[PDB]
Amino acid sequence: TCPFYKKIPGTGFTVDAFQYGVVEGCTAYFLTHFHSDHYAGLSKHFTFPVYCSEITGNLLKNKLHVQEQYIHPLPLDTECIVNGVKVVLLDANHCPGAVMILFYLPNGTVILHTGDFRADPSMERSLLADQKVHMLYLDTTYCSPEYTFPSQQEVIRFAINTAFEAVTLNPHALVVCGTYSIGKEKVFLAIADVLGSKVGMSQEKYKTLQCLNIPEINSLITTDMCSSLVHLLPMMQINFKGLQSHLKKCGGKYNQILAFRPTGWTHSNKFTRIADVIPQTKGNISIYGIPYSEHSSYLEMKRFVQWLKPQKIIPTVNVGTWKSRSTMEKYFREWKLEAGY
Ligand SMILES: CC(=O)Nc1ccccc1O
Ligand code: NI
Repeated sequence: TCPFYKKIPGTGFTVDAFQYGVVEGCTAYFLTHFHSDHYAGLSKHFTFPVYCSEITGNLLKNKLHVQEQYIHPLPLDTECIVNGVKVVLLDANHCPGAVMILFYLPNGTVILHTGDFRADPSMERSLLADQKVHMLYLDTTYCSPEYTFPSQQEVIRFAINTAFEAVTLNPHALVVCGTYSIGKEKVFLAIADVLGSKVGMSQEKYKTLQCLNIPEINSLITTDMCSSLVHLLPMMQINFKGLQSHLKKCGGKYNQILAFRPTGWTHSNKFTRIADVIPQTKGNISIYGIPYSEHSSYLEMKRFVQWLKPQKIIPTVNVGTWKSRSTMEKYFREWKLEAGY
């Protein structure tokens, strides 16, 4: 059965609710982004209207094989009427195609659903600037002050500089980057750009990237592994065994691997700085874990919410334990009381 925090009251709408069968009363199913925990249940035999971004629509059609008649793409930053209700989609600063949804209810209530997002000050000058928001459905992934990590720009600077140094010292080094979903494409794109190379990958991953409306994409990626000195592999293969195996397949072209595992937050963030990060090394293989986040830090989340000043907050992540629920509710009260409300 579909939980309360995935339903929008006073409407026939649900958000990211595809794993519960036919939801009684739902006339339109919104999908915030193409990550598996959110699309769970969608498949080629789905027969209800799905509302989403153009990029998400491309992935539904080509990867999940949802029929074209049921896919309803909407432009960003544009007032649209859906089943008699005004809605707006806003960029979520998450993965490609990810959106937040503003719902203008018939009774005068205004609801913002963030989907998954990485809060940014630029959101303070979107269409959010105008009007009051009564209810906020919030991505609370990292809602605790221990969750710190650098800017995406800082992390990419580290990756580019590390890769360029290694390959300039040894022109026979291969660079490998792990992936298991869409998002974080800047990691491999920025490294390949500094090395003067296209990014090589499987047919399956190439298909996925071809759905994302990235400018000049044909100039940046390839299925010809031999032509490329930056390769993408499934995240599960980014370990000494998997990388040794991959090096064997390259036909004596390379004699060293430098690999990157983009993660979210890890406990090594509580001790180390990005500048001081070191790899795990065995022989001619080195692996860097880099903290490239597509979710808000605690401080980014706090700033956004204190600016928006919602009357009510409904968390959408870490909802399963009493301890998590109590901790989040305490921070929301601090933030409110502190802002002067
Ligand atoms: C806690 C709540 O419901 N809302 C709120 C309102 C103003 C500032 C911060 C806040 O968190
Ligand atoms: Ni996500």
